[PDB]
Amino acid sequence: RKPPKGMFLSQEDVEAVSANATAATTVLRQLDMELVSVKRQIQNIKQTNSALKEKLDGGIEPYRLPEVI
Amino acid sequence: PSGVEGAAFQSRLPHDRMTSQEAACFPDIISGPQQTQKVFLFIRNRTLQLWLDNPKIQLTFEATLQQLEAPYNSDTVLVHRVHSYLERHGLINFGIYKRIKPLPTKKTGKVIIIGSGVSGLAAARQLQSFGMDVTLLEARDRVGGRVATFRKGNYVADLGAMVVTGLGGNPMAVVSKQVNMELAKIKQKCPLYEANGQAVPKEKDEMVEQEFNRLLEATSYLSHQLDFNVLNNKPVSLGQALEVVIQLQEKHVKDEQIEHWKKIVKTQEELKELLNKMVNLKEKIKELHQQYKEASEVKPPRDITAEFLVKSKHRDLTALCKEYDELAETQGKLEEKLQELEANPPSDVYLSSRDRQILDWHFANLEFANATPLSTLSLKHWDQDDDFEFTGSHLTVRNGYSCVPVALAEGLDIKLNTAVRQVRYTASGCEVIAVNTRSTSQTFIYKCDAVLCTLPLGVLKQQPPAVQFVPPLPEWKTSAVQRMGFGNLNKVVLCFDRVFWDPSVNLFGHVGSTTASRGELFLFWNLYKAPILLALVAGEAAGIMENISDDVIVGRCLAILKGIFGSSAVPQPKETVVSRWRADPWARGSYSYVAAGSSGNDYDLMAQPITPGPSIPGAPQPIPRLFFAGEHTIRNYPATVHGALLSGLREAGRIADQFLGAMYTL
Repeated sequence: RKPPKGMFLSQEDVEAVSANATAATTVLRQLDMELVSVKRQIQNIKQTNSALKEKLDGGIEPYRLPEVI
Repeated sequence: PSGVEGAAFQSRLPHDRMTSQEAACFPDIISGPQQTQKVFLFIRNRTLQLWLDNPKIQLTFEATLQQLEAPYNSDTVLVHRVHSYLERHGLINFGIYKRIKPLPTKKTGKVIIIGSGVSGLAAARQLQSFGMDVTLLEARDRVGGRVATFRKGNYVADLGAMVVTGLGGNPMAVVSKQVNMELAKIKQKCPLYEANGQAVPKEKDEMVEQEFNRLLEATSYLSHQLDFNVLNNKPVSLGQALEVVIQLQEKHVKDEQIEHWKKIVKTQEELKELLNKMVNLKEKIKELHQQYKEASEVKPPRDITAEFLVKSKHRDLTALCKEYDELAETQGKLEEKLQELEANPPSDVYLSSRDRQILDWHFANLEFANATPLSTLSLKHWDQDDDFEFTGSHLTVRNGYSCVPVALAEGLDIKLNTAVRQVRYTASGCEVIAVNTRSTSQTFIYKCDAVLCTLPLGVLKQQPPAVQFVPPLPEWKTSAVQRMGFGNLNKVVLCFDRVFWDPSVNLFGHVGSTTASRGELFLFWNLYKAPILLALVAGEAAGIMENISDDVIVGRCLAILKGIFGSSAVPQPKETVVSRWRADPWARGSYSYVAAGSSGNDYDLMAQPITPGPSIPGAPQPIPRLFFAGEHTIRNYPATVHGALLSGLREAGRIADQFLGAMYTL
């Protein structure tokens, strides 16, 4: 009834990998590319966040007022 | 399983149920009351027990009746029927035993048996026992066929069959008590050494083997659940299925990597939005402070609007500072949630290069077992015979398997160096044409009532044919022959003058560098009295290595061993033998396999006798004349010695039934 635990095999995926002689290679490369595409997207945001953090340097300390108790 | 139940199990029979074969001979019993069936089963099991208890002597009807107790020993006809039935089908009184009742002096019927391998020899002994005139025609200068032993000095090494796969239910268990056989257990520990010569750690070995088993299990799911058994009008092979499964696991590794990095961007993005809010909020705070500072410049006494301005700006500033502290709290949560994901990546690869090589060793091992590349095995039926496996430990014949056929040959009429060229079968008899292999012009004619053909499947496939059948075999038979697979595997025997390997280790592996060469000298056996190492060539390598000279093959073997045990430790071999089963004109391969596009039904087709048409128009339907035996003709035990042993017993019973008649069926 089921694949071994941890093994993945769907009807949908088998069809994709066996559609033609080089269908598998195509599937795996298109995934290698999606991966690079996401990694560069990460470095990009990391770089942007790093700049935004540099603007908050010092926080809001010099702008705080004592409490009127 | 012990007692009478043990006897059934040891004879491959269900103890509490009658078989299809038994139904055919005892229709009166199987269709009658349950009680009578139970009486029959007990008589059958008990008769089997008496034989199994002492297979060195002929078990006679008289002997049987005397050893049975009441009330079973009261129905003498039923006992006699059961006895003749078992005897006729080779379940008792088969192999080599002391005969009590002498052989009938005058014989009945003439049978020519082509080939004197185990199937031929087993059939011949039976037919002789039943009182028929039997002659075996064997092409080689020896008996045994695919059971071939190398013997020189004290060196003994099997080039063909070598392993007895458990004695549980194995007919070879009976043979081993009759034929002088020195069985030795095969210790299953098998270390593997990578191409560089260094051993594979326990951890890898186990992990890879588990994966190998997981992948086999996976192809089974692919076959029975997704019904992936036909691709582009072509039957799917085990190899193909494994390749698909592996590709899917590689795909899953990449699918997980993607979802992992996508969680990082999603979070990394939430951070961006939060930081933007914080930067804008800091601007507002910066601005409010300035306004508050300016409002605080209007010193008192001041009107209430001025005071309101100071107090008002103060409140707005505090409120905003509270908003900033909350966002800073959220920043620390997201920041750590990222150091968490960054630290917990999913797997990098499904299998590294090293893992793949070790995995290929396991595939090579499977290719050895099935004597064929995985790309040729039927995904649907490659393991069709797994349910019939024997129990107990696997063993090797320490004194060489050939002791079996040599013993089975005792007292038989065997014509060695006689290659059959043509088999003629007609409504009134057969005529076999054979030549002397040492001078082909010398021709022999053998006339008989029936022909038992035990030519290997490899020979039957030869195109153009090595043996001509007249009339040609029908399409139902030839197509079965074309469909079935006929594999190959080879052995390299290395005889040394000293032991440089681990003597407590029966076998060890060599992991190849590439998939292409996985079967090349992948396994080494340490098995006999003498210091001998046996190297295995499997899968795609089997066929290719046949075209390589012995010296180059032996050189590679030595190179591998030197890499493992050290250069100075490995001396030149004193004697070396290399088998080439595919090139052998009398075998043309090693053993059958269930090819993609085939099935167990083809083994049944191989087994069906041929009945010639009448010689005279309008003359009644003849007797069958051409019979077949051999490992490739037994669906439940193909490609083995016991399978060949059984197939002969089967045909002997069918031939005797046809030509001597059956008195136990009435």
